[PDB]
Amino acid sequence: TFIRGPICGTDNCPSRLWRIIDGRRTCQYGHVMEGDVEFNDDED
Amino acid sequence: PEDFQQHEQIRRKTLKEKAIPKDQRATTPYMTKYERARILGTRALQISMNAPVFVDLEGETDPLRIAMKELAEKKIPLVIRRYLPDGSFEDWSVEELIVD
Amino acid sequence: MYKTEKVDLALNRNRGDPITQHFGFGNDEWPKEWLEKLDEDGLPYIGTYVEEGDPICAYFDDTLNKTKIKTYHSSEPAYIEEVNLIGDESNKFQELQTVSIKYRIRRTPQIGDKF
Amino acid sequence: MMKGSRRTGNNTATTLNTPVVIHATQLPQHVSTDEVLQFLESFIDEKENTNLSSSISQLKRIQRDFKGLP
Amino acid sequence: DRLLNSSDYTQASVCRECGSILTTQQSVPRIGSISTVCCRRCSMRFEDAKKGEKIFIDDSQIWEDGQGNKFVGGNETTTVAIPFVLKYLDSELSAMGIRLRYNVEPK
Amino acid sequence: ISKPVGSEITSVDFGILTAKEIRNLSAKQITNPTVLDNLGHPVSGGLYDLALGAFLRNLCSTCGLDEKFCPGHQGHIELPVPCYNPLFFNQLYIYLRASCLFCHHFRLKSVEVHRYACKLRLLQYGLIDESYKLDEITLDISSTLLNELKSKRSEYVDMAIAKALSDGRTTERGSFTATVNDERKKLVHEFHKKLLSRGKCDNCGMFSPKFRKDGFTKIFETALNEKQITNNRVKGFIKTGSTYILSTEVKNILDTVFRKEQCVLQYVFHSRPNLSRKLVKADSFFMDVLVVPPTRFRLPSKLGEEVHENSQNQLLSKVLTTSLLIRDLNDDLSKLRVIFSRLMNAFVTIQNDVNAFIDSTKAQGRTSGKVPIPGVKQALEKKEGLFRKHMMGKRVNYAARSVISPDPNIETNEIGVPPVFAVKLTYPEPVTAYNIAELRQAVINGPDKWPGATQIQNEDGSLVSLIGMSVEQRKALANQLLTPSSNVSTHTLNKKVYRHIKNRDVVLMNRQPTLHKASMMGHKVRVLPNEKTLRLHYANTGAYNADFDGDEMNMHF
Amino acid sequence: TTCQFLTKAVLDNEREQLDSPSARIVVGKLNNVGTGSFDVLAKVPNA
Amino acid sequence: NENRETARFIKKHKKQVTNPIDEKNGTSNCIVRVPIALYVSLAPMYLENPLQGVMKQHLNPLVMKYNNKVGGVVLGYEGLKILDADPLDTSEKLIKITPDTPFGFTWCHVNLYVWQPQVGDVLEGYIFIQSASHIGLLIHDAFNASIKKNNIPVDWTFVHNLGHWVDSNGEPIDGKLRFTVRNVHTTGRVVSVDGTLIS
Amino acid sequence: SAAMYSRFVKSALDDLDKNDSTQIGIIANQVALPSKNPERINDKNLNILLDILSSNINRIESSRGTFLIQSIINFEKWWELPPHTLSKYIYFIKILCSSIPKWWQDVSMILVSCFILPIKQTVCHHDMLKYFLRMIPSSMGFIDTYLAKFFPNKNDTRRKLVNYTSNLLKLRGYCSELGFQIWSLLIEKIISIDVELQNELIKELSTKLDSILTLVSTHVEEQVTPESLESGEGVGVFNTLTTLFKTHVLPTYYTRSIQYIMFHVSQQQLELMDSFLVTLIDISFAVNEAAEKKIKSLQYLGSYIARAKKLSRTQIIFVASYLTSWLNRYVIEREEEVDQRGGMERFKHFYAAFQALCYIFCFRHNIFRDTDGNWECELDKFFQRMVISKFNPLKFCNENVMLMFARIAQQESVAYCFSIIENNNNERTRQQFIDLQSYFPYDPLFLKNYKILMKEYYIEWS
Ligand SMILES: [Zn+2]
Ligand SMILES: [Zn+2]
Ligand SMILES: [Zn+2]
Ligand SMILES: [Zn+2]
Repeated sequence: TFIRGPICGTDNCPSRLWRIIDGRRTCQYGHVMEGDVEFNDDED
Repeated sequence: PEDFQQHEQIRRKTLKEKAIPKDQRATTPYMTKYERARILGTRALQISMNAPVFVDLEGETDPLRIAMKELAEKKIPLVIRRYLPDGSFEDWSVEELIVD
Repeated sequence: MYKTEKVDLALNRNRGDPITQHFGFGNDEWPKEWLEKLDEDGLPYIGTYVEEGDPICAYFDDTLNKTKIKTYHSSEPAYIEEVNLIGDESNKFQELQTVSIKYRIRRTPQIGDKF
Repeated sequence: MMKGSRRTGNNTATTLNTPVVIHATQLPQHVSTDEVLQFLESFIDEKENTNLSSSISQLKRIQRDFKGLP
Repeated sequence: DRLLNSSDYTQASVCRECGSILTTQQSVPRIGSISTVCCRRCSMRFEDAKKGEKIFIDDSQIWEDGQGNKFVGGNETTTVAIPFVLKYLDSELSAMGIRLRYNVEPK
Repeated sequence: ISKPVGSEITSVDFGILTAKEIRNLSAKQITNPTVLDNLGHPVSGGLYDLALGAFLRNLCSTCGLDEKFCPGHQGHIELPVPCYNPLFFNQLYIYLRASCLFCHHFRLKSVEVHRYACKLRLLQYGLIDESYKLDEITLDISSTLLNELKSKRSEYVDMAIAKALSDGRTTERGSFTATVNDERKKLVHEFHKKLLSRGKCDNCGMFSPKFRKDGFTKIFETALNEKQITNNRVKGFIKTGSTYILSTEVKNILDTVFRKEQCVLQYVFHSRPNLSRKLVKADSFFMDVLVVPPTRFRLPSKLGEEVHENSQNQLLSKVLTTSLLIRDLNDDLSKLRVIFSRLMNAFVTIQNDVNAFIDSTKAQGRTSGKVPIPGVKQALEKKEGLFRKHMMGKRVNYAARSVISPDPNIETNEIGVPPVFAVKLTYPEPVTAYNIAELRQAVINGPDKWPGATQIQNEDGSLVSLIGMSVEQRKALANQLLTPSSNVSTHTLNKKVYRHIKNRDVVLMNRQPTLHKASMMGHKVRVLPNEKTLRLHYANTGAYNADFDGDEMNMHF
Repeated sequence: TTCQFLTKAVLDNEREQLDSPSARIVVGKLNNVGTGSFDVLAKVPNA
Repeated sequence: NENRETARFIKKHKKQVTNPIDEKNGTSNCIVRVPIALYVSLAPMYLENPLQGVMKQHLNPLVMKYNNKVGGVVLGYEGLKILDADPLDTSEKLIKITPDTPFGFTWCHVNLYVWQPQVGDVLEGYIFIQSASHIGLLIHDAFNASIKKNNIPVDWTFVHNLGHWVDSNGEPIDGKLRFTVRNVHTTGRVVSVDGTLIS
Repeated sequence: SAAMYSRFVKSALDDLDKNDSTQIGIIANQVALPSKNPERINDKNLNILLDILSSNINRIESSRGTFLIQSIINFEKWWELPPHTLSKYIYFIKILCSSIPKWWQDVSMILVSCFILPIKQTVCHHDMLKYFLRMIPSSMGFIDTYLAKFFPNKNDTRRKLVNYTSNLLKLRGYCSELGFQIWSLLIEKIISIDVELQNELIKELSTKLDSILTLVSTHVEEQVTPESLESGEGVGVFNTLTTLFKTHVLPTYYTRSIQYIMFHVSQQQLELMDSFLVTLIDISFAVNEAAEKKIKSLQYLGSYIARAKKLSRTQIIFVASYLTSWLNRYVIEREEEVDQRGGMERFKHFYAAFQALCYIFCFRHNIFRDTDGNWECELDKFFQRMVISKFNPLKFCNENVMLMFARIAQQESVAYCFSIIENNNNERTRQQFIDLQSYFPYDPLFLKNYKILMKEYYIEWS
């Protein structure tokens, strides 16, 4: 379920991600990735 | 060093201007239902952060119900800053008002 | 209730685009429990309880060498009623790039359901 | 990310770390050896009656610098 | 609660001379230095250092970016609490060519 | 509340940035309009540079940080032509239509301008009556005597303010009242009528014909009628119809006008008194260099299996391609007719793209392209846009909506809450010695049983969740609450275990047509098991005016 | 007509004092009506 | 035009009060007193004892770090003076709570003692050790100093081993040494000091 | 390679007046090889190369000069150099304090990361500390805080934990001015393992508490000695533990196995205990204290007295000179609010300490005899008076603590409240009064290994 992508902070390891609450993505242990932007758009 | 001297002299004199002392104060001697709100917020907002509690709380976990146990005994150490729209103010303690 | 869903690879495919990705799994992989929702052609068993987060079809491409399944894009406990393996028009012979899949959402009268 | 997130602890400056405005109200005036060593006799007597255990020792070395020998 | 504390509660940094929010910046430090906060339009580069008999610096305004340019200027910031959309409007007011020279009162 | 805020903002100023300080703040100008090529690359010197914040999970150039911590930055664009800001073509055209193109002044008088100059000096303080009595104190047009009239009006005004500053009436900051502001719009609007209509000049007999505009691009010096050509030279002794004027020649007119008639325009623009004495010049009307928004405020949208390009990069590169072409066409007329007709058309597609960067209802363009691609004025003018859309109408966290229902077994100051709501909404409850009997049982339960908690918070600000744990770690960390930190900054700040919503929290409620404010009240939460909808009492529904046809009422914890 | 006023307000050099509720929200300031018209100050017992 | 705007910069960095060469020791005078004004953030838990809360949270981490406002390493303080917000000296003064926090901020006068290094100074402190291209020192048993061969004359060679110094008298050099201070560089957290020898 | 490689790097020394940095990134990168690689530097080219480094820094130092200094400081296993070049390699790190007063940051990164390695591996770092922390006062901040940044992971083995504690305990005996934080980081992060075992009451965690905390109790036993109490600072270690026991371990709930570190030290002589329990009188009997922060200390005091062997028999009467004298104060003052309409829920402070006095009586019975058949201040008459009063303590004491108050008062004829024990079926929020009448802070310990250090100083059953 995890993707090929970036490494981030929280000092676990060189890590991977997947979205849980659709835009405040976390690491393995539920640590909040500080400041995502989550581009979207509404239709009509 | 020298221009903060021309900055605290001006400000605290200007702060000394718009004070209205205990003999000249002529606003209401009541607690005007928003004062009762913001006291019971910010007094309860302090007690959440381990501020000293001047009442014998007996099994209460809510900071709000604890702060409504100090207001019932006139214990809350706050001073209300009632502004007037010129800029002036009158300073009012919790002890000298009447909670409705 | 019912609702059907188009599963189109040819919506991305251009005219002279070769037939790139194909329903079913592939190799250089083994993610399990997709075999518990899907059948060997990468199309699910009819009557299998799906949710959100669950695989709905396995299309293994050949430009990335990995089965990138798509997922039931709703939040209600559904099933699969019937699957239809849809052919193509301008030819007679190429593999399918269009599936239709029919869902069975059950809806008892819960509280709030208007009379 | 890995280097950018721990810079919140590099500065680590809340309002419980730093004062907000730092304005010297007056001019700098020099203090002599008889005044510093009397300041260091007065103030270091006060903080010995918690943390600051590291910087007390650092000022004891300056204290012994004006009364003793390394 | 419902327009700052639970929509876009943001603590940005404001330069207390030029009055901006965007043009403040965490300094990219020297490899043993500490990342401080330095502004942009109060910051002029080190090249403007014409000529007491010298113009020596007491290691105060000297900061560099990731590009490496020595700038002299841009200190004296603080922490405010704004909605983030104010920061977005300030860019969109800059797009028109209109600044927002703020005032920040502890001085 | 454990992340406190120090200093704070109280007032906003306005005014226009210089040509100089856009460069002092940002020397990262952009020349490449082609934003992305093969391998999707953000080119340095293009609109999606890393010098304007980080982008595509990179590190920023100038911030030195990732795409998640850089704000982005600003970047100028060298415009070799004076593209005026289209929100200021109203003003400069009116200041042009009185500025005499021969005598390097207005057409007006020395003292007629000075009256409105001196009266706005009185209307920037808390005094209106002296602005009228200034018109009263007056006295064969001999300017040798009338310098005493110049020596008389403002000399009173030198002391009328000094009389007023002697009182507590006004300070040198001034006084700005609506009744002061009402009469300020009566000088200036009348000042902007007689300047707009003058026959000749006064300090000479020479003058200009009527400037005629178009839809906010062109300025013409029209054909003077044959009575008035002679009237410049019968006094001045002792080309075709609608000759085009361009913003360089317009800036040539606006040099000795804002320089010489500075004292009037020091008070016309600055409504408050001037604690800055910066001179007024036409460079604030024109946009000499543009700016570029941050990368975070400029990325293309995406939907479905697609990506959709931003508005403000299509019409930012189209500036720069014209900036490319107006740089390319430099050497052609520099090394030698119709070459000027090739040249003058380059001052329209650079005019229509500062017009399209800001407006879109003020641009000619080509066709009507289904509500065409906006500028930035159009990002701010509707019910949608920004102010009503996301400044007045900010969407909120910690909030739900449901279908109301009758329930007569709850109190009239209450609401019934399902366990679906009761395991999502959290309250950041700090820890003490009196709540520790409950917050320890909150971490034992977790977000499975209702009297519980979702995630906790140490003294650093870490949102250590409680999802992956179980009864081993959940019993362990509850006694990891009263263990103070040896980090010296964090010895006051106690821990905030985000519990669920309890039987004692009070929650707003909201019908969607809120006409009377009593559609927005507060309720003690009673969490009802075995349910999936809100539960309301009949006492409430006479106040909210919401019958039980199943209305979506919001809810705010 | 947002930018119509924003035309004139920058022509005004308007030092906006942020005292209306349709301006204290713009900067997110505490609104001056009700529980925000008056400050609340703590009297500490010691010097 | 650009002659009176430069005075905004010349008056900006240049400290006023010099280090005069006092008591003919060779050392100038660098320990200097200045009073300041903070802007504290008093804790809610230090409401009962508000003098202990201002000092512990903002003054105990203030000593023995270089301070970019005074331009000196803060040696020590004494004498907190919390102001008041009621312009009525006495005990029950009153401070102003921030509207969103329980943290109430106020003004304090307090008195500092710092260390003042400048250019053109000459100081004396013990040498710890040395090398054939640099010589490191200690000042007041708190303050480093380093003298390198680009500050040292040519004929001063080096006896080689710990290898000691050889001057023009041919002697390993003593502890206390007179030296002229070059530009101070505060790159590390430890305050680094550069110095010269020639006049 | 004898003197060829000296002039080879003397040409790389020439990069101040030549400025090319050609040979900089070869040998320092060749010494940037890992430690188990047989391609790297020998000991013969270790000498004269670093004599160019020790005697010269001006002809290197730049932003380019960082490179040949990084790879030499970060040389892992740097005590595996020959002792005729350990004199030389330290002589480069000696002057590293004196070259630029910034690079002492970088060695202290590695000094505390080698605290994981034992004394038998890394004995040389202790000589570097005392010979240079006297030199540098203005660095003690990140000295004190890198025991938290280089702190070992919570799920380590014993090899990263039994030797990290050994670098902390040996060091304060020769670094006696860094301060309070040194002792505290144990008591702070003993509880990270303590609470993770009584919820498990697999065996990785127990030997972290058995044999690694054994070093904690052994070293503090060696800090209390009959000369550090007379002229040294054996009371100073008692000071820094007295001001620490009140902070991190007493307010935390259900906390066994850790308070023995306080319990093992202050049991020796008359001096430490007559300043630790009179401090506890200021804790567990003060009006100014929180009335809900006093039930546990009156329960903690109750099980200290009846589980400690080296206290005098005249010192146990000192408890009953004040705890029973505390019941000479409730008898006058507050025996008069019961006829006022109010239950006994307000007196959960009063039955907190009254349990502890009966907790002594259930254990200490054969101590206070005389030859003349009496008891100390009429022990067989005090528990008769305070039970038959109008408070009915038989219901508000636990059944198990009254099962044991009854059999003892039947054999020696102390109390005869047996027919009133029977009269509680027709006589009888609540959870905070049953657990603290059963939580005992000095339980017989599940750990079999720590009781080696505490066989005598902890009392058995009988
Ligand atoms: Zn980590
Ligand atoms: Zn700025
Ligand atoms: Zn940047
Ligand atoms: Zn004229």
